[PDB]
Amino acid sequence: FNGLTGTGVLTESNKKFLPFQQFGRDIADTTDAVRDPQTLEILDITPCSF
Amino acid sequence: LSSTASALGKLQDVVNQNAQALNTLVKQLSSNFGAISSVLNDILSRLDPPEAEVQIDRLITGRLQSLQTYVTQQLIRAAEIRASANLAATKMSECVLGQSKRVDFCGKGYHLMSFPQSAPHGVVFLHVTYVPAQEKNFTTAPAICHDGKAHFPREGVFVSNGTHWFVTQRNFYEPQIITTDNTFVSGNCDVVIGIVN
Amino acid sequence: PEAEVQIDRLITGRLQSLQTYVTQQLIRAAEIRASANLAATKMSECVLGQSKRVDFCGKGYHLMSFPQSAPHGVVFLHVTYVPAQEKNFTTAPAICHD
Amino acid sequence: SIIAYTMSLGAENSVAYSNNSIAIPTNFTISVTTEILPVSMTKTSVDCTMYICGDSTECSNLLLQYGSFCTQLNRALTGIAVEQDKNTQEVFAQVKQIYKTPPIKDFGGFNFSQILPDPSKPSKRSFIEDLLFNKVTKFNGLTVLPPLLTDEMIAQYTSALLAGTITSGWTFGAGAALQIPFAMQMAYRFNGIGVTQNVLYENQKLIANQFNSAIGKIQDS
Amino acid sequence: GGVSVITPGTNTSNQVAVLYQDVNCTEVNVFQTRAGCLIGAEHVNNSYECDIPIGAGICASYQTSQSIIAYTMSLGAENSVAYSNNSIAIPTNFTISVTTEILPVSMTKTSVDCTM
Amino acid sequence: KFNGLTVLPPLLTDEMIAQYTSALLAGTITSGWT
Ligand SMILES: *[C@@H]1O[C@H](CO)[C@@H](O[C@@H]2O[C@H](CO)[C@@H](O)[C@H](O)[C@H]2NC(C)=O)[C@H](O)[C@H]1NC(C)=O
Ligand SMILES: *[C@@H]1O[C@H](CO)[C@@H](O[C@@H]2O[C@H](CO)[C@@H](O)[C@H](O)[C@H]2NC(C)=O)[C@H](O)[C@H]1NC(C)=O
Ligand SMILES: *[C@@H]1O[C@H](CO)[C@@H](O[C@@H]2O[C@H](CO)[C@@H](O)[C@H](O)[C@H]2NC(C)=O)[C@H](O)[C@H]1NC(C)=O
Ligand SMILES: *[C@@H]1O[C@H](CO)[C@@H](O[C@@H]2O[C@H](CO)[C@@H](O)[C@H](O)[C@H]2NC(C)=O)[C@H](O)[C@H]1NC(C)=O
Repeated sequence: FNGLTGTGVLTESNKKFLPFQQFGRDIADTTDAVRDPQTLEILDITPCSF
Repeated sequence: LSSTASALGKLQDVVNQNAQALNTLVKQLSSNFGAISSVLNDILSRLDPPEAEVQIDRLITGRLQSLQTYVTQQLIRAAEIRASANLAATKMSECVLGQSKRVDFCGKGYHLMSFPQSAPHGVVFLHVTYVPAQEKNFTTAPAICHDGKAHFPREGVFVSNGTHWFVTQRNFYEPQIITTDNTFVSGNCDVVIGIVN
Repeated sequence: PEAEVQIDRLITGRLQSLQTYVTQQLIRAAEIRASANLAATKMSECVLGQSKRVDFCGKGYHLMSFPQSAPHGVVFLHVTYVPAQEKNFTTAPAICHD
Repeated sequence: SIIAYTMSLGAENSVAYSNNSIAIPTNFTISVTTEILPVSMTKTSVDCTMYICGDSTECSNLLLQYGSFCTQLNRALTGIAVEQDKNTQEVFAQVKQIYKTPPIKDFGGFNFSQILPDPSKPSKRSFIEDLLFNKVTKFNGLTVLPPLLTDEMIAQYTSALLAGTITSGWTFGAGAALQIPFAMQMAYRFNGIGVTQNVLYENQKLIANQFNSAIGKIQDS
Repeated sequence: GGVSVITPGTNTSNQVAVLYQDVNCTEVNVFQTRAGCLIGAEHVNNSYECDIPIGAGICASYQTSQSIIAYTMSLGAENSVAYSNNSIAIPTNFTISVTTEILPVSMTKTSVDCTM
Repeated sequence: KFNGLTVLPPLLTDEMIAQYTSALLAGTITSGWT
């Protein structure tokens, strides 16, 4: 998404995203959630269980 | 316990210190460490692998230094926790398991017994203690001469209300008429200092 | 740009100096804390009350403990019981009268 | 000259163990033993930013890249300083109420003047305490923090514990201080170690002289 | 001078006192302490139990309208034992009380994969 | 969290800790110091 490659399980996210917001980022700078470029649907980012 | 969380505050503080160390590692990932971007992926996407590695090397040195500092803090905290655990084990062995003659080892006053209470990452000891409630002043004699022979109490010390002489234990006031069985006879009155008749 | 690279080499050494200083202080503090805990235990079981522990407060039988203020330290003076003159006597575990 | 030798293991004494013989002391002596423990280390606070950067904006920008690395070290140093104050407070403050010895020294002749703080000195500290203090002897962001408890306070805390031991015996540690004659308190100490109380009263003059001599020897040492 | 902020709980009060370490008040409610110049605290002759430790025998509490104040911390009530050569005190009555001591046996276990 | 930082559960469960404390407590109440 937006030139960033990450591996994680993809699920819809309950948290609302404002129109300006395209991504949700943790303090650690890891991207918790992203909004799809093709369609504006909020998706939670969950890393595959380890 | 219900009114104040301060008593469990020290246990909470230890949990907070562990959480702070994890939070510090999260903050470190945000730090650039001299790299163009803090995120490893951002450097990899915009730079060739050989070029990206040099920026990674700078992030790795900072991250390794952060991990070493975090491990050192955890080891020092573990050593402090181990010392507290050793003290707790000593308290359980010499208070909960058996009465302690050590002074103030388990609470102010004379410890009788202790009760263990489960706590998160902690142990709580409740110790029953003996504390004087009411105290009175009585005239006292080191020794008493029945026939010019010094008498020293086998148990307790001489006390006098102001009319009669009694022998009672130091811990609690239980006046008893002085008897030859109660007080052993040793030495003579002249040798003893402050002796009364 | 060039000055910052030289400053960065100094920063890495200076940050290392603070990290080494903090680690040494923490180890010294842990040793000091253990000594303080031992001092607190001695004050509670010796100055506050007589101790039945053997040699807990000085050689011989401890009677009382005295504390004197010292810079970053505590001093305990313990009155002890030591035999001065000793003599040998014949002894029996038990004696029979009747 | 410097010499090389096997270190001695101490003088060797052979106990005369006997099935029918025991050794019981006919005479005893009273001695004072001195044990010194450092309660706290000097509190020092160092500013990592001042040490790392000599008032340089470029250095500060590089320090921002380090980020939390500078903050954790300063936080640890502040914690060490708080710990030293906590250790000092716990050891010195073991007495709920400050205690003062009576002006008349009716203690059976056992002098306690040299262990007691001196009023004439502007700071009230014992002569023995003064000897202990005498024997013990920047712009980079390195700073020294004064202890929460002042040296005079520390002396007042030791004096309160000392007064409770001298006048109330062990009662002050258990709870409210209870007055007891010092000679009777000494007899209680003998009873605790199992020596008969009468023996102490018979040798009370000898014990008082031995105690005074032992305190004097400690000051000389 | 390092700036140390003496602050009571935010819910309790928003008032703050500023202490500057090892500097006179002129370099920067006026008090001078060994730790440094004290501002936002008014010196009180009366001694109170320490609430916040400013340092150098000086402590800060919120007291009457209530304001942060600077005072020498109390050493506890002063009691003189009535020591007597011929008199002893023996308790006529006693009380049974339970004391609580809490120690942390272990710290939360954390495992970090350095490689990840 | 997802950085490889993990929390490990203790070998002794809180209920097990309560059972241990109870055993010591019961021994003090019924058998005294024996
Ligand atoms: C208390 O009793 C003792 C013992 O009877 C008295 O001591 C005696 O005093 C007389 C007169 O000085 C001597 O002759 C005896 O030899 C002493 N006996 C001994 C060895 O104790 C003492 O004087 C009495 N005190 C009072 C105040 O009556
Ligand atoms: C000295 O002790 C005697 C002990 O007999 C006290 O007399 C007793 O006082 C109690 C309380 O008033 C009475 O119940 C007893 O019947 C009294 N006994 C006798 C024999 O009279 C005497 O009061 C005491 N003196 C003081 C100052 O307490
Ligand atoms: C404390 O020490 C002083 C000085 O040694 C003692 O006072 C002496 O007492 C003896 C015996 O009565 C006299 O012979 C000396 O002349 C006294 N010296 C002085 C300077 O007064 C004192 O008795 C001891 N006990 C106390 C009161 O603490
Ligand atoms: C028991 O031991 C004590 C202590 O050694 C003896 O007291 C000593 O007596 C000598 C001779 O008068 C003095 O020089 C010492 O200074 C004394 N020491 C102290 C500190 O008291 C005492 O004389 C001995 N008694 C017996 C039975 O011999």
